[PDB]
Amino acid sequence: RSKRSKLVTLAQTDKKGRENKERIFDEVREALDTYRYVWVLHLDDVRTPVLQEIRTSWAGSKLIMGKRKVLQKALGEKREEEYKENLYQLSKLCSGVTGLLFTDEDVNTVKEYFKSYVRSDYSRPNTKAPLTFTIPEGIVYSRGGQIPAEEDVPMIHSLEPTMRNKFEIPTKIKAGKITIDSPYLVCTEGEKLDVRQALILKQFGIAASEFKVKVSAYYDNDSSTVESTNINME
Amino acid sequence: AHFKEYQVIGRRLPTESVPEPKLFRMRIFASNEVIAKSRYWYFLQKLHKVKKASGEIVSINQINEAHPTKVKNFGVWVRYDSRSGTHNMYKEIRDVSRVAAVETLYQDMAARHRARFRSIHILKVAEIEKTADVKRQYVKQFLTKDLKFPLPHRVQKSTKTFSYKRPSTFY
Amino acid sequence: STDSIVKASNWRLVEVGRVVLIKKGQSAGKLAAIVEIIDQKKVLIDGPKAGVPRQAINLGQVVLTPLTFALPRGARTATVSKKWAAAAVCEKWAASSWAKKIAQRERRAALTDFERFQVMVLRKQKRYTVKKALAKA
Amino acid sequence: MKYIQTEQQIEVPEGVTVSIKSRIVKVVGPRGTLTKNLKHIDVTFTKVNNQLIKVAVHNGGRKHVAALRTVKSLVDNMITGVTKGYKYKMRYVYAHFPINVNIVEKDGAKFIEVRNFLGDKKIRNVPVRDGVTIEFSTNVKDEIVLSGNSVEDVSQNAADLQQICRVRNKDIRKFLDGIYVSHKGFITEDL
Amino acid sequence: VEPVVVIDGKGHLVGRLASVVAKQLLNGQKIVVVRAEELNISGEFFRNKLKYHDFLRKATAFNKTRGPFHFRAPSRIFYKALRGMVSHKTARGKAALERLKVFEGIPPPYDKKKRVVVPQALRVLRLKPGRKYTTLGKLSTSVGWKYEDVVAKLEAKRKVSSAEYYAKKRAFTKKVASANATAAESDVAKQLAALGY
Amino acid sequence: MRVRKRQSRRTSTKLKEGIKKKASAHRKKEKKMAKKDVTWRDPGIPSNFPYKAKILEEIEAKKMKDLEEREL
RNA sequence: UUUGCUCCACACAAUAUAGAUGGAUACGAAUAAGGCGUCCUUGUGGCGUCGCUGAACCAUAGCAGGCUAGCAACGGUGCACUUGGCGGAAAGGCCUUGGGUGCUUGCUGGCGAAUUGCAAUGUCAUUUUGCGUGGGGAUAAAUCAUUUGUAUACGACUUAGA
RNA sequence: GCAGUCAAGCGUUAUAGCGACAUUGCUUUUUGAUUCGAUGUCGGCUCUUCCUAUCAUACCGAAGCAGAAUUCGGUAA
RNA sequence: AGAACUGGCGAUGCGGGAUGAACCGAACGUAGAGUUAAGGUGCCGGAAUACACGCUCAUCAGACACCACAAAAGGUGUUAGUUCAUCUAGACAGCCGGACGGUGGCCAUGGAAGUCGGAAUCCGCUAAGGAGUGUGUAACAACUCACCGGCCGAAUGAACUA
RNA sequence: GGCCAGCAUCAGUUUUGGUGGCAGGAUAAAUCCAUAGGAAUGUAGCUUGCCUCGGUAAGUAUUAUAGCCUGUG
Ligand SMILES: [Mg+2]
Ligand SMILES: [Mg+2]
Ligand SMILES: [Mg+2]
Ligand SMILES: [Mg+2]
Ligand SMILES: [Mg+2]
Ligand SMILES: [Mg+2]
Repeated sequence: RSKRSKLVTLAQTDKKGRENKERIFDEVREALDTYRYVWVLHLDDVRTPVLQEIRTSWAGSKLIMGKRKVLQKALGEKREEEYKENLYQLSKLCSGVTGLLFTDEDVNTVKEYFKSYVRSDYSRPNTKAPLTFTIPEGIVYSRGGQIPAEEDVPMIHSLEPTMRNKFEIPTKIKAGKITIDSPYLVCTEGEKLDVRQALILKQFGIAASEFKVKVSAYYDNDSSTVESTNINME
Repeated sequence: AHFKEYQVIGRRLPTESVPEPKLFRMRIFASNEVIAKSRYWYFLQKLHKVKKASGEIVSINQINEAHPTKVKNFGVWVRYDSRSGTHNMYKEIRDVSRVAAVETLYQDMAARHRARFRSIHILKVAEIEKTADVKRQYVKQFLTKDLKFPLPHRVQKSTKTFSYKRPSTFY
Repeated sequence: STDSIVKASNWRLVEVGRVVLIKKGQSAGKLAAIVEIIDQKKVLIDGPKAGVPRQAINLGQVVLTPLTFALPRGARTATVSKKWAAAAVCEKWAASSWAKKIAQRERRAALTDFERFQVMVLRKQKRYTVKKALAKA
Repeated sequence: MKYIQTEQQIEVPEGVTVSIKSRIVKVVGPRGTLTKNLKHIDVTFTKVNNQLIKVAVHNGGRKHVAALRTVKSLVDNMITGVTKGYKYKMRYVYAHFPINVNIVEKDGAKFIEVRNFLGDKKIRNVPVRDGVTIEFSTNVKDEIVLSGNSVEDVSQNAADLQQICRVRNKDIRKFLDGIYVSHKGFITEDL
Repeated sequence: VEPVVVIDGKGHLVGRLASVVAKQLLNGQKIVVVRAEELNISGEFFRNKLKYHDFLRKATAFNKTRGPFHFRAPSRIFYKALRGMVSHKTARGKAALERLKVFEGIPPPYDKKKRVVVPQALRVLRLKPGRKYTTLGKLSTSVGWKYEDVVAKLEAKRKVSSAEYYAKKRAFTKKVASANATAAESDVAKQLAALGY
Repeated sequence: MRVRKRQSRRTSTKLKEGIKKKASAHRKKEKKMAKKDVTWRDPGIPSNFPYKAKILEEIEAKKMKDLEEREL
C-alpha cells in the first residue's frame, strides 16, 4: 500500500500508440521516394496558426513533424541502415523540434521564402528581452499601460491571486480593482528572461519578439549529398 | 526434515495376455523412502487412473546433487491446493543444492502462505543457467559485481549471567 | 584547515577473500576463506589448509577477521589453497594478538599442577623485581 | 524488500565545511554555523572527497530508506542556510482597525508585539527565536521580514506569528484581517 | 561468585532483568540494583503510560486504603515487576525477596563498589534497532514521582567525583604498565611466557 | 487522560463449550446444504518461468507422438 | 528498688542459624561506536594499538603453616600509635605523613612432623546488654492520685502544683 | 415486509442457479388543510457510586456563518 | 424436531488442559529403579532466555475455543504471488511549449462565445488538439486536462489473490 | 555381636562416554588429476577518448601475467 493515486478524468480523446509512429515512419519513407529536396527545419515554440500558415503557403509540398527519434529512424540513423545514400548526415542534423520539408520547388525559392518569412511571437524564457516593461502606479489595466488607460479595460479581479502568488507582484484589491502602490519594473530591455517574467509578458499580451524558421540543411535526391543552408542560425 | 530427492519408478501389475506394462518415473522430495512411495502413489492416482493395490514399485533410488559445492540460482515452479482451485507459483532461490532449495521453499510457504507439505506440490526445479534470466530483485541484488556488505550491530552470546564490562556491538 | 571531516566507522566486510574463524561445529577454531556469497545470511567457505571442507555456512556460525586476500569469485579448492599459500594467511593470523590470546588460553588450559606451582614461583620472583623497580619511580 | 545498500549524495560547495561524528552534524559557511542531532536515525556517513558526502543504510526497509532521504534533505537545507540564508516576507492586512506591530524587549528577549487586531485590547506577544532577525520592510506597506540561517526556525517563527492572530467566532469569508506569509526565498540575491 | 552482586540498572529491560534477578534470589544470591531510574521498557512512552494508568484504575471500591498500592518510584516499579515473579506469600518467597535491595542512583557505600551488567537483559543486545523504548525515570515523573531532579543533581556530583578517581587510577595503571613492560626481556618473563603467564 | 475499561481476554468455559456446540451444528448444516443444493460444478505454465519455450516444445512433441502412438 | 547506670585497656569465659570457608576487584557516555598510548596547530584533530568475554586480574609454597643460620635488596606487607586532607544520598568510609614493632617464599641451608592407625565438617573467621580486674566520667524522669477546660461517652487531650 | 428490476461479483461452456450496491410498486397524495383488550408486578422518601450512548459549561471543524442567534459534527464524564 | 446404530458418564481414583459432569492421556495392591503419554521447558515452575528459516508494531496486538460479529466489506500499513498491458523508432514522475481553423456550430436567453440549459455532436489541418475535463467572467478574456512534442534516461502501470 | 560406614571382586536392571572391524548406494555424489569445448558479474594484452605524473570511462580479445562452467575418462 501507500502509493500515489492517479487522477481519473472522463475525456473524449484517447492516447496514441505505436501505430501512429508507424504511420509517420511509412509516410516519411514514401515522401523520400516521392519528392526530390528534403530540408530540415527548426520550429521551436511555434504557434499552430503560424505552422498552418506555412503549410498553406507551401501548397503541393509536404511538411512532416513528429518525434525526432522517429524521424531520424525513418531517415536512417547510420550508413548501414539509411534509406538512401548519404542520408545519415541529414538524419544526424536533426535536433529539437525537427520538421522535414519534402519539395520539388527551387532551392533559391525555398531559401528566399525562409529568409523573408517572419512573424511576431511571445517572448520566451531564456531569451533576450525585446523591450522594457513597467506596470504604472495605480489601477492595473489589462494592457498594463501599453495603450491609454481610458481605452483599456481594467484587469479582471479574478487574476489578482495569480498576479500576487505566481507572478510575485505586490497587488491589492480596492473596490474590485487590482492596484499597486508603486510602479513595478518587470523586465529590462537587453536582459535574459526567466519563466515568471515570460509569463507576466504573455499575460499582459506584449508580443515584440519575432519568430523566424531556422533551416539547418537539405538533401538532394539526384546529387545524393547534403548541403548546409545556415539560415536564421545566429 | 532434511529433504532428499528420490526417483520412483513403478508400473501396473502385469496381467494375462497384456504383459510388460509401461513404466512411470517421478522425482519426489521427501525425508525418507516410505514418504516418497506414499507421495508417488498419491500423485499416480491423482494423474493416472492407477491404484496402489493395482500397481507395484519397481525401483526407488536416491539422486545426489551433481555439484553440491557450486552456488546456483534455482527457479522453482510449484502449485498448491485451494478452494478456488489449483494456483501456479514461481519462486527464485539462490542455493547450492536442489534439496536445500526445496527446504527453503517449504519454509517460505509455511511462513508466508501458511501452507503445508501435503498441500504443496513441487512441479519443477530448474537451474537458471544465465544470470540475465533471473527476474526477482531479491536474488538479482546478490549478482552484482564485487559485492560487499558489512554486518552492523553485532550481538555476542554470553555464557555467564553477569558481565563485568559493558558490551560492544562493533564488528 | 578548511576541509570537511567525516568519521569512517570501519567494518569487516562480507566479501570474497574474507578470512573467517569458525567458532562452532565440526571445524570449530579453524580458519576459512569466503569463496562466494549466497544471501544475506549464508556464504560459501573453503578451508583447505586447516582441513575445513568446502561448504555453505550461516554467517552467524563464523566471526569475520580483519585479514583478507585476493581471491577470484567461485574459485575451486586447489585455487583457494594456492592463493592462501601465496598470501601467507596463516602467518599473518598467528602474528595477531587475537591468535596469541587463543594460544595462551590453550596453553593455560594444558598446564599441570607442577607447572602451576612453577608459575606461582616465577610470578613471585617477577613481582619482587617489578615492585622494586616501581618503588623507585 | 530489505535492499542490501541504499545511498544518497550530498554536495558541498567550496566555502562550506561539514563535520560529522556520531551523527552530530556541524555545518560552517560564510553566514555562520549550524548544528543538527541525527541520533534518532541509524545511517552511515562517508566522505569520498571535499565536495561529496554519501549517506547510506545497510539492509533496511521502507521506513529506513524514507528516513535516509529525509536526512539528505535536512543536511542540504543546513548547507543552503549557511551559504544563502532564508528570508520570509509576511503582510498584515486589516479592514477597519490598523494592526500595530512592534519589536519590544522584555528582559532582553526580543518579543514581537501585536496590538489592535480587530480592535482587541489584548496585546499579543510572539517571542523571537534565536538566530532570526525581524525587520519592518522599506517602501512596502505593512510587511515584516524574517531572516536567518535556520529555515526551521524562520518558518516556525512565521507560523507562530500567523497563528497568534486567528479570527475567532466570525465568518472568515467576511473578516479578512490577519498576518499572512507572502513570500519565501533566500537572503542572497546576486542573480 | 561474589557474596553480593551489584547490578547497574541502566540500559536493561525491566521484565528480563526482573526474571533473572528473581531466579538468582530464589537460588540464594544477594543482589543490589542501582540506577533504577535508567531502566528501559520496550514499546512507546504513551503505551507504557497507558498501562500504568490502567494499574492506577485498579483500586478497592469501598475503601481505597485497602486496595492495590500504586508506588510511583522507578525502584518500586521494578520491585513490583519482580514480586510478580516471586511467590511472595510463602516464607521461601519472603526470604528470597529479603536478599534484594533496589535504589535510585548509587548511594553509599555502593558508589565505591564494582557494578556489573546482565547481557541477556540489555537493550542494545535484545531490542532490534529502530524499535521505540521508554525510560523509567520519565515514566515515573509522568505518573507522579517527584524526585527526578534531586537524583539527577546527586548523580552529577557522584559522576564528577568518580571521574577524578578514575583519572588518578588511570595514571597509576599507566605507571604500573610502564614498569612492567620494561621487564619483559628477563629470563623469568621468558619462562612465564613459555608457561603461558 | 482518562483510560477506559479494557475488555477481558480470560477464557470462559461456558462460552468455549457453547462455541463447540455452535461449530458442530454449523458443520452439520453446511454438510446438509452442500448435499442438497443445486449448482453446476489447470492453470497452465506460469509466465515468469524462464524455460517456457522448452516446456512448450516438449509438450508439442509429446502431443505429436501420442497422436500416432495409438493409431499405429 | 542492700552501689544502681555508662563507655577505655586487659586477664578467665561462652558466642558467630534463609546458610563465611582466598578477594563484592568503583569512570562516564556511545553501540550505524568506543577504550588505551602518543604527538601537535587542543580539535567533532593526526598516528599507533585493543576487543571477538572475568577461561581475566590480584593474591596464592612454610606444624591451619613451627624453631633457627645466612646471601641479596632498601622493596612488599601485618599491627598499635601518629600527621594532614576529603567524603552528608543512608556521609560511618577514601587517601596520606612519620617513626616503632614483627614477618618476608627474592635466593641458599639445617632441625620438627609419624600412631587422627585406609575416609568420616573433623570444628580454625567478627561480635559478646555474663561476669572478674581495674584507671576515669554524670548524679533523671514518667505514670497514678489532685487540678484546668482551649478537650471529652470512657480512654485520650490541654493546663497547674515541692 | 412482500412482489419485481438492474448488475460488481460467484457459478458454467448447458444465456441453469445464487447474488453486494442501487431502485420501483403498496402502505400514502399534491396548495402547508384538519383515544380500540399491556393477564401479572409499580411508584415514592433518604443516600452513594459508576457508564457515556454529552443536555449545560471548556476547546475545536463545517454550513449564505454579515453581526446577533441558531443547525450539524469532533475531543471531552 | 422425528427415526437407526455406536461410544463416554452415573458406580472412577491418577497425569495434563490455571480453575471444571462429559476435552487430551491413562484406568488404581505396597514399594524401589528406569522410560514415557498428553502437556510443556523467561520467572512463578520440574525442564534449552536452544538452534534455524520467514512474518508482525496494535493510542489497551497476540499467545482462543477454528462458530458468530464478517459485508472475503473499508485502509496512501507491510510482505509474497497471479494475469494483463507501456518501454533507447524512449518507462513512471517533473519542467517547458503547443493545445489550431470553419466557429461566437443550431435553438433558447436581458446577457450564454467549449464550461446556467435542450438536442446535433460534423468537417478540415495535424505531432496533437473534445463542437470541450474543470476553475473563472454579466458576457468575453485568462488558466487548466483530454491529447502531442522538447529536456531528462530505465524500468513502470493496472486489475486481482494470499 | 549390636549400630553406622568405606573399598574390592561379582550378579540383575539401567544410564552415560571413548575406540575398532565390516556391508550397501551412481560399488555414494563430490574434492583432485587428465582431456575437449564454452561463456561473463571479461584475467592478461591492444585501441581510442581525455583523466592527480596512469588509476580509470568503452570497444576488442576467450587464458594470456586471474580464473570459472559443461561433457568424457
Ligand atoms: Mg498523591
Ligand atoms: Mg618445613
Ligand atoms: Mg464520546
Ligand atoms: Mg527451572
Ligand atoms: Mg456486538
Ligand atoms: Mg554391573
